[PDB]
Amino acid sequence: MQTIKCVVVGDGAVGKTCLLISYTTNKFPSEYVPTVFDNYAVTVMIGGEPYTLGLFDTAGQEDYDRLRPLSYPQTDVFLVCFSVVSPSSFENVKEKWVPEITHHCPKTPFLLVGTQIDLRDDPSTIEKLAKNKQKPITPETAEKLARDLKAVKYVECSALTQKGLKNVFDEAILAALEPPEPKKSRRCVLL
Amino acid sequence: MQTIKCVVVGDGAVGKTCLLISYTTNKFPSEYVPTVFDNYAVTVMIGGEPYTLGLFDTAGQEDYDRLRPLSYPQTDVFLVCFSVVSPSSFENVKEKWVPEITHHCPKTPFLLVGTQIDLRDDPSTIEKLAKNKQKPITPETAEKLARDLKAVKYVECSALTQKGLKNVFDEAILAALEP
Amino acid sequence: VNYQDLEDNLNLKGLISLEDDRNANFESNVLKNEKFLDEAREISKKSIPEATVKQMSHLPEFDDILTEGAKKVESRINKAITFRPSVEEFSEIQDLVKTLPKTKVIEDLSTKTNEITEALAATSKTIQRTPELKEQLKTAIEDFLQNSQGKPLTVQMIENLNHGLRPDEGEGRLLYKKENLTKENAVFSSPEAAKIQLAETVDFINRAKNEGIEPSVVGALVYQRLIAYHPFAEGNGRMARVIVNKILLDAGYPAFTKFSDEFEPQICPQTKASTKSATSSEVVVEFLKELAKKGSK
Amino acid sequence: KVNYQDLEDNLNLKGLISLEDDRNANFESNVLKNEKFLDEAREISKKSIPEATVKQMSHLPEFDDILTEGAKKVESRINKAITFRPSVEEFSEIQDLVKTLPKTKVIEDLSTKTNEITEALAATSKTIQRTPELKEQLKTAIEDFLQNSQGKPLTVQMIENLNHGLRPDEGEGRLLYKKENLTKENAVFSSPEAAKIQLAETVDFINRAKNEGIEPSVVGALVYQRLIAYHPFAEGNGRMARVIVNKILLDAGYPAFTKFSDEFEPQICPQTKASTKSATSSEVVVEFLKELAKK
Ligand SMILES: Nc1nc2c(ncn2[C@@H]2O[C@H](COP(=O)(O)OP(=O)(O)O)[C@@H](O)[C@H]2O)c(=O)[nH]1
Ligand SMILES: Nc1nc2c(ncn2[C@@H]2O[C@H](COP(=O)(O)OP(=O)(O)O)[C@@H](O)[C@H]2O)c(=O)[nH]1
Repeated sequence: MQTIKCVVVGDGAVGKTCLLISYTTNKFPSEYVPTVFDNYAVTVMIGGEPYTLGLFDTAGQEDYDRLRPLSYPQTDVFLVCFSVVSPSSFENVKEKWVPEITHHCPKTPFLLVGTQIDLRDDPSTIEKLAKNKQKPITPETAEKLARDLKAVKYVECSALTQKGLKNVFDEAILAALEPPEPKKSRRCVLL
Repeated sequence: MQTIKCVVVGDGAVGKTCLLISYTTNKFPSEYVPTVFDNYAVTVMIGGEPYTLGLFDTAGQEDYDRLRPLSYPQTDVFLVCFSVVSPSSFENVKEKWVPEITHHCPKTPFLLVGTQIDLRDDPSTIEKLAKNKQKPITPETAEKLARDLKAVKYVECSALTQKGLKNVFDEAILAALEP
Repeated sequence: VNYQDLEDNLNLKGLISLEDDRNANFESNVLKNEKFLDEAREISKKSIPEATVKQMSHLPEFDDILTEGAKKVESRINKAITFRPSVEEFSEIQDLVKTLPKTKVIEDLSTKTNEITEALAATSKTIQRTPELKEQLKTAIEDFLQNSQGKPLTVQMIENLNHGLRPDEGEGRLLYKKENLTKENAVFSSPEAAKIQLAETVDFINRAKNEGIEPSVVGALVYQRLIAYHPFAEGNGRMARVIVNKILLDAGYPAFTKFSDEFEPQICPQTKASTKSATSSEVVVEFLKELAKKGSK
Repeated sequence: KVNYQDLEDNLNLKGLISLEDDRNANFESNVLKNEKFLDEAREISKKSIPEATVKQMSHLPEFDDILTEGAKKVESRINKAITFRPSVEEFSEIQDLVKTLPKTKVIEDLSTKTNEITEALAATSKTIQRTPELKEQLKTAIEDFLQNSQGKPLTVQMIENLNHGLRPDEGEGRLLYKKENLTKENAVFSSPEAAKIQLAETVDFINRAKNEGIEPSVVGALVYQRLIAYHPFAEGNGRMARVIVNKILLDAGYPAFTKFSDEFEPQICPQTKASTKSATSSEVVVEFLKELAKK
C-alpha cells in the first residue's frame, strides 16, 4: 500500500499546528498548541482505495532553519502556508519557503495554502493591518503568486471554522499522486 | 481503514518483546531490549485486503498487574505467550494469563504462543530443567492446554531463528478477522 | 554596564548582581545541560526519518543541528527575562516604587489567603461564576502560605501549589508539561529547561529576600520568567500570580491581577516577528505602574 | 534493625551503614515521591492506554497510583537490592576480607592508573582486545576522566563526559542517557529519571565516603552494584562503572577490578524471572572482595 507524506511549512504563527489538529481531530484546539504537531497518520480514501496520509508539522521559526529540512526526505507534497491576514508570511512564501523546499525537494509538488480565512473579515484584524498601512491577501493575489512560483494551485482554509480545510488536504493528496522524486539534505558541512 | 489490535501477554522473560522486535525488524535484538516494546502499527497485505496491524507489548511482571489491563480495551486478539522451556510460565498461562484476559475481554479470541523453540533441544537447557525434575513443554502438551482453556489454537515460534514467527502473527490476524 | 554612581535605595544593584551571576552560568546550567540536550535530541529525531538519522549520524555537525533550535529559544527567553536596565530605567524604577501603596501592618495568613484568592477571581470569569472552584483554589493558596511561612521556598512547595491550583483536571494528569508549548504566538522554555530555571527562580526568590531586594521588583521579574518558562502542564498563570502576590503581600504591597490586554503578549518572545516584545526592565516598569494603578482604585 | 555498636570496625563500616540508612530513609522522598519521576511513569504508562480509557479512568482517584505503582515497585526492588545493611556475621566477615586484599604502599601516577584501568577493561571484552583503535580511544577517555577528577570532588558532569568518551563507536546525535526502561537478560533497571536521580546520589555517596574515610574497596563494590543496577546511560554503563570503581580502588592502592564470575554476575540485579536468586548488597561486597583478593 502506498503512503502519502505531507509536510506543512510556513512562517511561525500562521496556523500550521492548528490546521493539522483541526483537520485530524475535527476540533479547533482551544488554548495552547504544541510548537510542532506530533506527526500523525490517517487512512484517507481516494479512488475507492485506502491511502496512508502522513501529516508532518514543522517549526517555521528561523531558529530551526538547520533542523527543519531533515524532515523533508521522502516527502510527497508540501503545504506552503501563509496567513491571509499576515502579509509578511505571504512575502516569506516567495522569499524563503518556496526556495527552501525547491532546494531540498526540486521535483516535489507543493500547494500554496492561505490560512485563517475567518480573520479576513475580523474587524479587529482589519484594524490592526490598517495601522501598518496593510491589508489582507485576496485570493486573486495569492493565485497569481501560486502560478508565478510554479505551485500546483492556491487553496484556502480556516482552521477555526474548518471552511475548506477538508478541501486543502484533498488537493494535497491529488498533488501527491503526481509522481515526485526524492529529496536532499543539502549536505552543508560546517567547520 | 480497519485496524487490528494484537496484545502480547505472558510471564516476564518469555520473549514477548523479542518476538515483537524480531517480527517487526527481521533481526533478533542482541542489545538490551526495552521493558515494553513501543506500540507499533503496520499495514499488512496478507490476504486480499490491507489491514492496519497494531502490536502492543505488555509488562508480564507482577508489579504491573494493575496497570497492564488498561491496555486491553479495543483488543482484537491476544497472544498468551509462554516459553516452552519454562514450565512455570506454561503453568501461569492457566493460572494467571488466560483468566486475566478472559476477565477483562471475555469474548476476545486469543492464541497460545509457545516461545523460544530453539531451546527445546538445547542440551544445557534440558540438563538445567532435568535438575529440577522438569522438561520442556512439548507441542502436544500445549495443544491440549490450548483446547482446555478454549484458545483458538496453539502456535509456537522462536524469535531468534524466526521459525514460525511469521505464522504466529498470521494466525492472530486470522483469529481477529474470523472469530 | 556600570551603575556605581546612581542612587539606589531598592538594592537594585544587588539584584543586578544576582542576574549577572545567573546569566554568566546560563550556558552551563541550561545550554550545556545534558538532560536539556538529550530532550532536544529526542524531540528533534522524532521528525527525522530513520534512514536520514542513520545517514546524518556520520556527520559530526549532526548533534549541533539537533540542539541549535532549542538552545536559541532558551537564549531568546533568557535575554527577555534577564534584568539589566539602562541608567534611565534604573532611576525610573526608583521613582516608580515610591508611588506604590505600602501598608505598615502586614496581614495575617488568613487575610493573605483571601486577598490572593480575590486577585485570582478578578482575572477569571470562571472563578467568579464557580463558587466551588474558588473555594478549592482558596485552600491551595492557604496550604502554600502555611508551608512557606517563615521557611525558604522550595520547588516541592511550588509543585504542590500548582497541583492545588488545578482541581478541574481529572486524575492522572502530568504535573509538568511533556512538550514545548506555544501560547498565541509566544515561545516557552522546553520542559527540561523550564524545570532547571524553575529551581533557579526559587533560588532567586530566596536570595532576593535574604539580600533585602525590593520585593515589588522581585515580584515583577518572577512573574515574567515563570510565565516565560511555563514549567507546568496547566495553571502556570494561577501559580505565578499566587507566588508573586505572596512576595508583594509579605511586603505590604497590593496584590497583582494582570497586565493590560495590550501589554501581556509582549512579556514573552514571540514566533510572529512583527510583535515587539518588552524587555525585562520594561516589564518591571509596567508592573510597578499597574501596581500603583491599584492604589488609585 | 540490627545493632553494630559492639562490633570491631577498622573500616568505618558503621559510618557507611549510617550513610546508607539516611539515603534509604529518604529514598521515598527523593525518588518515589519525586514528580519528575512520577511524571515519567505517568507518560509512559498512558502511551499504552487508549484515549477513551484515559478519559474514563481520569474520573477515578486511584488512576494516578495505577500509572505509577509499577515504576515505584521496580525502584523499591532495586533500592532494596543495593542498600547496604549487613548482618553482624557479614559485618565481621567484610572486616576480615579487606585485610586479605593486596595494597601497594606507593600509589601510581596518572599515566600508570590510565593504563591499568585500560587493561582492566581489555580483559573483560574480546572486542576491545582485537581492535587496537577502540582500545586507544577508551584509554583517552580514562585519561581525560582521571585528569579532570584528580584531587577534586566527583561530579555527574565528569561521569557524563566519561560515559560519552567510552562510547566512540556510536555515531553522532545519540542520546547520552537512556530514553526508556531497558532490561538485560531478564534483569530490571531504574527508570531513566530515577537513574539520573540516583546517579547523583551515588556521586554524593562517593565524595562523602572518601571524606569519611570509608573503606574504598567496600565503596567500590557498592558503587559497582548500583551503577550497573541504575543503568543511567543509553550505552557504556558497564565500561563506565568499571572505570569509576577502578579509580576508587587504584586511588587506595588496590588492584583494578575486571568482572565477577560468570555464575555470579546475573545475581547483582533483581530479575524478571522470579526463580533466579538475586544477591544481596552484602553478598555482592563479599564476592567483590574475594575476587579482589585473588588478584
Ligand atoms: N482565527 C483563526 N486563528 C487561527 C487559525 N489557525 C491558527 N490560529 C491561531 O494562530 C496562532 C498560531 O497558530 P499555530 O498553530 O501555533 O501556527 P504555527 O506557529 O504556524 O504552527 C494561534 O493563536 C491560533 O489560535 C484559524 O484558522 N483562524
Ligand atoms: N534463545 C532464545 N532466546 C530468547 C528468545 N526470545 C527471547 N529470548 C531471550 O529471553 C530474554 C527475555 O526476552 P524478552 O523479550 O525481554 O522477554 P519479555 O520480558 O517477555 O519481553 C532475553 O534475554 C532474550 O534474549 C528466543 O526465541 N530464543
